[PDB]
Amino acid sequence: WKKQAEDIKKIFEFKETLGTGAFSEVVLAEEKATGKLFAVKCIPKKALKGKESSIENEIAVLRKIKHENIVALEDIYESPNHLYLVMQLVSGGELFDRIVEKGFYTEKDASTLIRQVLDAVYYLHRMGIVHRDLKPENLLYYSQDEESKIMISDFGPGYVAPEVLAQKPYSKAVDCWSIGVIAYILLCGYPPFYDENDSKLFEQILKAEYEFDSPYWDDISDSAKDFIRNLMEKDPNKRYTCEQAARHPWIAGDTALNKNIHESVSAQIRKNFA
Ligand SMILES: Nc1nc2[nH]ccc2c2ccccc12
Repeated sequence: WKKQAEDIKKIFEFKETLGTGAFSEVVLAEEKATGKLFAVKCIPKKALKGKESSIENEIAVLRKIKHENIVALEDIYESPNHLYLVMQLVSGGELFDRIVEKGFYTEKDASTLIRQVLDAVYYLHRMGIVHRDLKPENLLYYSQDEESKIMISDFGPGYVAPEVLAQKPYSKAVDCWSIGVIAYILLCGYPPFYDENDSKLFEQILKAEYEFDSPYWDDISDSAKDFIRNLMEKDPNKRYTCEQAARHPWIAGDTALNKNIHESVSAQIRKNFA
């Protein structure tokens, strides 16, 4: 299942970096033999010592499975000192860019986005993967198309579950928390937790102290607010799972509203982000 290469540059031409890490980089790559473009995660095997066999095991499982809302693992190359995960390149744009660019945006749009995330994350959970890093930057649109699906582009402070911050043992529930936070931002354009002093901010998250403040939340449905409250629940045992969230009427039913909330959400995204 793994292809072997003396040197990865015999296969690909590496252009821009798409993403970095202490010991991992995702690069835009052209397959020299075909012209086709991919996102290639470059991993030093030295960074895997003590886990190489087990990581390779897991990658071998995931290579055979494509989820609609997760970038596909197209191929694995192994060179003498590196592993290369050849991934589907996504061209559709970043999540917030499209929302600010759209001229029309409703709760039903936000609900459609979260439903996709729930589906992807449920699958990852079944496979034994806790993402731990779900945030808007890891969500990319497949195409520039109007009807484009959203995709998780990559998997292994303000988005992290209280039980983590409290240095406590944690589970797949941490992802359901993050999804709640993303849904919060999708409905108002600002993060639910933020402060100057990290001591304030850490405590706000620990205590799950947030509000649906006016005027931003005034035209948002009770159903959406309830949805978010069930995911941004301090107690991971009471917190909705992905499966429970996907059954909530705001997702599964018809309670998501049809009101154009673009003007306020986009103004807040512009003002709250770089
Ligand atoms: N356009 C992109 N496609 C990608 N497919 C898999 C990862 C990834 C990626 C990672 C960082 C930045 C951009 C992209």
